[PDB]
Amino acid sequence: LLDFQFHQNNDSFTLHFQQRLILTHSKDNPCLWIGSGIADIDMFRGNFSIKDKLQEKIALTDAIVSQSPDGWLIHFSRGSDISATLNISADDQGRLLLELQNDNLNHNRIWLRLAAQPEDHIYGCGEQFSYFDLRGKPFPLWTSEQGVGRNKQTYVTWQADCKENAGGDYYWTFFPQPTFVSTQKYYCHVDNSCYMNFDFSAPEYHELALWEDKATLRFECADTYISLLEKLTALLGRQPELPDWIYDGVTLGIQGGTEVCQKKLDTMRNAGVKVNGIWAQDWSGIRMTSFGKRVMWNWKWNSENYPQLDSRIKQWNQEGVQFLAYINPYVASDKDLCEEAAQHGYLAKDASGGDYLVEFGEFYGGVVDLTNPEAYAWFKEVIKKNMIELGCGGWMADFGEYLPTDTYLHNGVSAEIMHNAWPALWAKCNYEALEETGKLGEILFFMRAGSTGSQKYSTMMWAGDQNVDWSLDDGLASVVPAALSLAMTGHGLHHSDIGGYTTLFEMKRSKELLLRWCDFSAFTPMMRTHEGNRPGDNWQFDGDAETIAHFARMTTVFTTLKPYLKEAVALNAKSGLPVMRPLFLHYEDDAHTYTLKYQYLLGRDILVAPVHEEGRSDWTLYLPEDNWVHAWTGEAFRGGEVTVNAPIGKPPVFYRADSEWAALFASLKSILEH
Ligand SMILES: [Ca+2]
Repeated sequence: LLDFQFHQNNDSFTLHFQQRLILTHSKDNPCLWIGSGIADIDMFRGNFSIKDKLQEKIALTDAIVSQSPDGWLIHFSRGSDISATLNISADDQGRLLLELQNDNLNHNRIWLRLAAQPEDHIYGCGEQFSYFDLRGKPFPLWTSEQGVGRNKQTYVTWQADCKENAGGDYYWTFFPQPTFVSTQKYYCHVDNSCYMNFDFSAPEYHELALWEDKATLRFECADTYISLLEKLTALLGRQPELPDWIYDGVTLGIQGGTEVCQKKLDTMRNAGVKVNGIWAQDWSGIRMTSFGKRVMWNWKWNSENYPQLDSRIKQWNQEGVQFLAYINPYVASDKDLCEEAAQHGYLAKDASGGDYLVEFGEFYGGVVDLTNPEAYAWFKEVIKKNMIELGCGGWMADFGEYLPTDTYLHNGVSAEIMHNAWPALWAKCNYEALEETGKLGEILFFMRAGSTGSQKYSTMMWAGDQNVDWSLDDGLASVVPAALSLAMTGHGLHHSDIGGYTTLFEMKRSKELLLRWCDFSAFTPMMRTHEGNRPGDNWQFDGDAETIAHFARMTTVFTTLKPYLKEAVALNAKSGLPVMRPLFLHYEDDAHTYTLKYQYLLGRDILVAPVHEEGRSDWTLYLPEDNWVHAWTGEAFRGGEVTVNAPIGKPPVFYRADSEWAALFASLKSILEH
């Protein structure tokens, strides 16, 4: 059913869709307000402060129906100079389609309420780092820097705020998305890319605010969450299968040239670490600033830093070791590529008509205009010729979240609209470089920024910048909700920097933190380290023999899991069943599973609850009702809350005794105890 009942007498109605109550509207309780405002934006180098100067907000209490071909058309109004229309219909696959159009452009605000029940939980909205269940809070959806500390009640957040509004808050992300899942077992997806605010705080309704004069929303229902994700991914996209070599060990994050890479590779391999790769973000050079060292933003191998890299890649490849690089969608203004781009009008413009230059702290970057058809093809050629043809097995494809809101773009669309759409456009560029060279399934790139479409075009998500700390909102813990939220928004391939990244204000990565994070990432689809922004302040993967031996232990764990991970990843590609899974995908009747944030299922059969606090010798977690086996002792466990010993190297991990993979999981204890 698509069940729509109007009562013309008092301009009131309801809409059910497959029995779900979606809209209710009366004169005393409207579902639609329109109005106008002026965006008050201060960029803070991507740490956006974005507040409305609200001018009007008007409830449209009058409503008249008429019937169009595909379904119903409601003409909402309030007096004669204030109106909008809502078309209700079903699209080609049977999804409820809502099309809102305000009277005129000057009415650039919309507020739509959807009926809800008090008990409903809400998941998704892209990649969320403080909350997984969203119910109870509002969520602005504006891609930005993710924040350093992210909580106004922690010290580092206060310091970062003092410096460049860089502290952030609970909702800050580089991959927000106007898409969510309800426990009435539907999803809602909004097409628009304007600023939005999705407010899940009221018991009886969700309120969706859009900063635009029009809106399109789509909904679809299903009988299970698994089936709901199959259907969401059919709309948004499915990721490819990962290259077979991802499963063969850890990718070492290393800076300092060819020699330094070779040495550390040998140190780790000789101590029995399983190593599948080298990731070297300084492949293109180093820039010295007052603010510290940086990567040189010109996407061409620097043989003065990385002598004989061309030939050394071949040798590494012949020994089962890929080489991975770094690119982002800006080009340094003092260097070749930005020069070539200005000469062909490949850059975004400013108001004065010049080429837009972004200040990054003692250098500028030009903004490659991905809306310019021929700039897009040119930058794609840069990736082909300077990375793929060089023999790179992959790279970090960084940024996407800081298109400045006063750029002027070739397609003529406001930067206030293109800003949120930038990341998936950047993803597609990368994706098509691979497509056009036959390299899908063979080369792997990974991204932090995302948007609608990243579900198709980004081959892997990375959780971006965590602090080198144990905080909930920006530490090790914050990665879990990030993976689970994305899972619920149709992206099922997710990893993090082993040890975290952000080293500021006296934060330093300890040995303990590196090792705990190693334990976590051994139970995700990819292991990759990062030196951090200040390398010498942090404990590194080769810091001492015990550390090296720990990596040997845990990369053995990870490589043993290979064929199980590979099946999960095939299932992700085939039907949107994500690799890190909220517990309620398989335990739908267990109420306590809907509010978990910091544990997940890896595939169907492994439960993981990573230790996310300093100084722990045990850990408390939840097991749903099943026959569970603790991975390191073989101890049998039933459902319920449990506390287990959890020294480093023996993370809280449990497997299903009835699993067809059970013999592989029992081999972890067996292998490590001989
Ligand atoms: Ca952060």
